Amino acid sequence: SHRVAFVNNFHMLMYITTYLGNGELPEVCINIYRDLLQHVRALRQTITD
Amino acid sequence: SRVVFDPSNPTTFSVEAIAAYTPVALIRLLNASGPLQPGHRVDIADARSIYTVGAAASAARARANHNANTIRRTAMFAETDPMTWLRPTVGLKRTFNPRII
Amino acid sequence: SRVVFDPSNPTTFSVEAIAAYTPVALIRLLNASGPLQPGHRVDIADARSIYTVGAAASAARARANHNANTIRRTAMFAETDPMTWLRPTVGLKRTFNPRII
Repeated sequence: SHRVAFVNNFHMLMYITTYLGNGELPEVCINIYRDLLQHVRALRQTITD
Repeated sequence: SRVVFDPSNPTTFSVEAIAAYTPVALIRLLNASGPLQPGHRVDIADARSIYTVGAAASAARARANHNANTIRRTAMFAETDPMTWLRPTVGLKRTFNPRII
Repeated sequence: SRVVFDPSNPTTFSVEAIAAYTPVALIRLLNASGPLQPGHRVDIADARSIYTVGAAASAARARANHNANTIRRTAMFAETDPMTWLRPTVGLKRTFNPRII
């Protein structure tokens, strides 16, 4: 299942994203994680702007 | 011994000694042949509790022997720097073989 | 009991005794029928039904004789008993080549 999976959990998702970028290169997952983080940051900053 | 009125008695020793699949199959095949009127009024909660505690004890006993082959293990939690003034705290990097066998 | 003139004698007696391949070949090589007047040629539906019943019995007997690698069978429906508080073995049905049994 190349489709996106295991997205309901959110508390562990940020920890996994911030701990999986030390010495590993899981590009397929980190690209989606960074895109989601950027979208969330933009949505949050729209109100504050 | 093997009285169906007290199914919770002849399961603890079987779970403790002879694995768990055989006592599980024996319990499944024995089921509830008799009605609720005979025996005791403990229903099945006590039997379930004794089965769970026996399974937990067996698993702990197995893990005690299984973990005796380890050498060392690191902790991923913070505040685990014996010498903070020497080098900054860093995480565990997986570069070596995950296991020997 | 193997006369092709009357299609009532070689129906089940000569089919369920041994493998049906030889009677089938004999019937195929011995045409279909001859004089239908001196015999029980009426009501061919009953003769066909008894012949098919005998063929099915012979096939079932052959399958049972040759099923030396598959003798244990169970059911597919679950929760058939009140004592279903545990999860039994899952395994798989007869959907693989015979290697272990």
